[PDB]
Amino acid sequence: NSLALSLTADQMVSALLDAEPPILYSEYDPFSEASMMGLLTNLADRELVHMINWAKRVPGFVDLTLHDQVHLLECAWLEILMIGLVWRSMEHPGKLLFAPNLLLDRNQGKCVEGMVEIFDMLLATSSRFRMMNLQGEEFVCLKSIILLNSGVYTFEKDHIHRVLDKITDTLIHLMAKAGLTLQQQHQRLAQLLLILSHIRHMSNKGMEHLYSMKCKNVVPLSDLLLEMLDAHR
Amino acid sequence: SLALSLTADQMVSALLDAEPPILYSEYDPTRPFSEASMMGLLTNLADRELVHMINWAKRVPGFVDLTLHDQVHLLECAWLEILMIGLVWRSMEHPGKLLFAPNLLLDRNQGKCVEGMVEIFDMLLATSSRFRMMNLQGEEFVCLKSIILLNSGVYTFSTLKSLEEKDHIHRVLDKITDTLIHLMAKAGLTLQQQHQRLAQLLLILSHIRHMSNKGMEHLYSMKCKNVVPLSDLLLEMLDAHR
Amino acid sequence: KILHRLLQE
Amino acid sequence: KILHRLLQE
Ligand SMILES: CCCCOC(=O)c1ccc(O)cc1
Ligand SMILES: CCCCOC(=O)c1ccc(O)cc1
Repeated sequence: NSLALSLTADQMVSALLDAEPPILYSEYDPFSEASMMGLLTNLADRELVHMINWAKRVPGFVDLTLHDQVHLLECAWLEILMIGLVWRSMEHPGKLLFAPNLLLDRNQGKCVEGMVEIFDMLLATSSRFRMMNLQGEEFVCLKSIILLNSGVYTFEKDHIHRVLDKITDTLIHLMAKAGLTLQQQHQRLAQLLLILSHIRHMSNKGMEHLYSMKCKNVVPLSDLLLEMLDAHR
Repeated sequence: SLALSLTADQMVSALLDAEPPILYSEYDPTRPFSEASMMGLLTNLADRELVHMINWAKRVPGFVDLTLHDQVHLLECAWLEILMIGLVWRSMEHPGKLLFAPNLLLDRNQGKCVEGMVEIFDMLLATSSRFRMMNLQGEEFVCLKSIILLNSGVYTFSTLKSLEEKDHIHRVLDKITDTLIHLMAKAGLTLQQQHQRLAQLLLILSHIRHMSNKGMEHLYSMKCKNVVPLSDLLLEMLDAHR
Repeated sequence: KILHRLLQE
Repeated sequence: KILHRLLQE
């Protein structure tokens, strides 16, 4: 039996809030394809180390076997980087806040080949979140849902599904707590979950881009990032 | 619009009424099959299904409210997800098998025929199993399929004008959510259960998006290999995704 | 586009 | 794999 399931909504929220990884910085050098992609993959690689340690703190995650933990992170890592990026960029309409000192716009996406398309998707998701007034507490639930959900069908399973339900309960809890009517609660739940489909889409496209970028042997990729990428076959 | 004026029961009715038919393939158990014929059966079938899908889309509440360019976009984005969810729905009562057509039931084994089609097969079977585990109802299925059509391209669309197009879709989407909840409430689910099941259903859409993306790349691969025949409509859909 | 056509007809 | 080691560290 997993401790995750015994937690109350408030304990779930606090656990997730407390597990949050930090906002990392990029280089303090005040844009080519090589230079931009170099910064992004460097940043990604550093964020991945934090994400792996963040995931271990999502309730229910460590109760899984190591092999299942690897499977879920392998499936979800880019989605998780992306939703985090989108969340960070939410208060910056028209910009992607990769780091506090790397706040980019559509125009710079044109510099990397096949990047402006992904950029435009990221920006629209960010705008969507902003217009929905997405809250930090809702954000952390959504992010953990991605971690547990994305690889779950390419599979215990019940456990993951019970924990997923627990996070659903937690989301509704927050929406009730914010004073939303019943109908507003279920409509908002649906709206947020449907965005996860778009995040999957963006991850799939980003993965293709990363692969071509790997093949073009343009920027070096860490052995970690290469292993995470290779997992998507 | 009539769309936003529909009760939950009327919405279910509309969607059920609009269901396309189940088509037959050209499979012949006596004929020998290659990689390029088995796959040819599937693409021939998909092409024929697309024509019915287009006409089904027109009968989804709200959809013809949209500009022609926006209808085109939504279908270009969603077509393979919609084909895939229908396949998974048909295959629900056949564990371990995909019912591409009543005369074309396939095994994982037979799915190895095409180069790398195995992974996609497994994903579809996992989804089917998931539908079985949840005991997905036909009424819930038609709601999800219409959600895919309306949702999947909604964030990849000019002016503050073309923004109101996106806003009508969100209103219709909310209405379908209401319909799902109503169905669950009538099935006797508690409120906690309603919300949990709604989430479970919507999270499956993420896996369907994933399968569609994977299939889209296998499709592009097949194109270039030019060994398996692809129809002009299918080719154009493919291109919409680049 | 075939699709655009079929959507009209 | 590196992930295995990091998940354990
Ligand atoms: C492959 C196109 C860019 C995809 O996004 C990233 O590379 C990225 C890196 C760090 C993040 O926090 C988010 C996204
Ligand atoms: C790229 C093809 C992946 C497998 O799915 C199909 O070919 C297909 C054809 C007709 C359907 O109704 C569903 C799937």
